[PDB]
Amino acid sequence: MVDAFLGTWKLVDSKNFDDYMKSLGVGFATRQVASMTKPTTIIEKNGDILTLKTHSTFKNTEISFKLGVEFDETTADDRKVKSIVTLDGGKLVHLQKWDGQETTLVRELIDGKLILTLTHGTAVCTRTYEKEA
Ligand SMILES: CCCCCC/C=C\CCCCCCCC(=O)O
Repeated sequence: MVDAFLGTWKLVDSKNFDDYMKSLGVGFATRQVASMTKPTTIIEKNGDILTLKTHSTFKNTEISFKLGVEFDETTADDRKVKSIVTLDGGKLVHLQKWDGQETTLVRELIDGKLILTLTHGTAVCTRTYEKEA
């Protein structure tokens, strides 16, 4: 199920993150710092509650959720959203809704790497994470 996603992951590639942030209305100064930040993402489970931590030198976030149960979230860029995370096709799909807008954060495993695809508007960003021991 979710088990192969669990652990500590480090950013090792990023494509079109500025486009994604700009689509969300993130200001230039934040985008600038974010473009040079390499987060660590930690995914943990306790029974069927998942906790997803994102740690960096700039912004930190943490969310806890049950798969398939909506939760309130305040994102790194300070959007207050209604969220749900589900497994779909073996991918961990995180959908955020606010003001009639939506964005998806889709995680999948390819060759042992965690590929995060972020879509908002027409912007599609692909971030690659590798596992840490
Ligand atoms: C997490 C470090 C940079 C974040 C700075 C805030 C700017 C934009 C937030 C966009 C939504 C969250 C993106 C997460 C990207 C990721 O987990 O690699």
